[PDB]
Amino acid sequence: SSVPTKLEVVAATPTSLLISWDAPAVTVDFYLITYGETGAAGSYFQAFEVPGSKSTATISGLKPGVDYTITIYAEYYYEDGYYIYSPISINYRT
Amino acid sequence: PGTVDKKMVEKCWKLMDKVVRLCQNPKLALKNSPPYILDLLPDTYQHLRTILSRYEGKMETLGENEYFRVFMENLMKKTKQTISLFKEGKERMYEENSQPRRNLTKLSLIFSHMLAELKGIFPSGLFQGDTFRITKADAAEFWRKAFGEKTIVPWKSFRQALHEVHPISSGLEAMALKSTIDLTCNDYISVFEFDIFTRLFQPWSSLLRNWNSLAVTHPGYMAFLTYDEVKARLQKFIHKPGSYIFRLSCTRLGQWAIGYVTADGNILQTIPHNKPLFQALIDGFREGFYLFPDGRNQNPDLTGLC
Repeated sequence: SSVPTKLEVVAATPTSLLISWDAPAVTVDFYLITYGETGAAGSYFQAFEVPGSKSTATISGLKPGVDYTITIYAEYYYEDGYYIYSPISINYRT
Repeated sequence: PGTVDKKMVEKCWKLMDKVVRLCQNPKLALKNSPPYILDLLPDTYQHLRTILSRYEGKMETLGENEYFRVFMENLMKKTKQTISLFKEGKERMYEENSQPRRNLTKLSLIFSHMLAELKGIFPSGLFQGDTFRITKADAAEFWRKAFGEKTIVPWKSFRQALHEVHPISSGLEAMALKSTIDLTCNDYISVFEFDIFTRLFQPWSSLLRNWNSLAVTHPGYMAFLTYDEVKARLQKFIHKPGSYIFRLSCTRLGQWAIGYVTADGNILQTIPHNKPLFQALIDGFREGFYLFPDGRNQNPDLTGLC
């Protein structure tokens, strides 16, 4: 059981995707969103960060016909640094 | 929630001071303008002193003040968040548009609100959160009818109580509202935060509706900008007379400010001293000034709030 609990694409374009997730019952300080062609290496993502007060994000620059894997990580600060809950990922063909 | 003594306060000062040294870096070259962190942490520290001198003998009583405990643990938590921001942002902190710099200014805002909330609950250094007088009697009555003497309520409590008076459709709408009221970002609403909010989106009678029309679904709402941020953003639309925006001020909490682009090629700012912001917008729209919210052609309808 991850955080966020559900992730979906709501608008589409050959080069753009609009993604949305739930509002949490836990505290999130920030989300780290990543994307890249599925079955590729990490050198090929491309990540960015969104407040924990947001439920949607826009990804652009994706070449069409390509299978992407998209991950949301949820980060809470502890006395150390930011730590994450389990993550949720979807695979999306533009 | 856990209890504050002097030792933990000294740790808090040393952490703030560490952040201060980090932000004194020449290569940072930090802004003059509020929220100016290198004034906020010194000022927060010194007000904390003024509290300590008042509760000089009465230290055990103060370590139990629920507001004071929540505030000291959040202050701890914020200054830690910031030090760790410098550590992971690293050299990217000396480039101004890097996102780490954005987060640094965001937390600068939070430190600012926190200072105003402390001075608001501890005027002259002595607790007055049980006798805080909410400016709006309609809102004052809600606060005391639901929580009484309390100075600070957990967010889910406040969520439930308010939901019975002004219901909320979704946790989405809830999280946006949370974003707005909880200026201190600790999951607690204070009587200070609540006062401010209930002043921005009065009438009480239609609180959340006013909040949705002016904040959630208005392209002209800017949250906290500075004066020169207002004009710097409207500098993009000199060609478009009547493009307008409105903002919140970190120095004048509970107040609105507006800026628009004139037909003379100027960018001028105004304050609706008398008129709820929706009326000031309505008048100024009919008056031919607030035509284009954020340089956009469709201007939202704020009739139906009357």
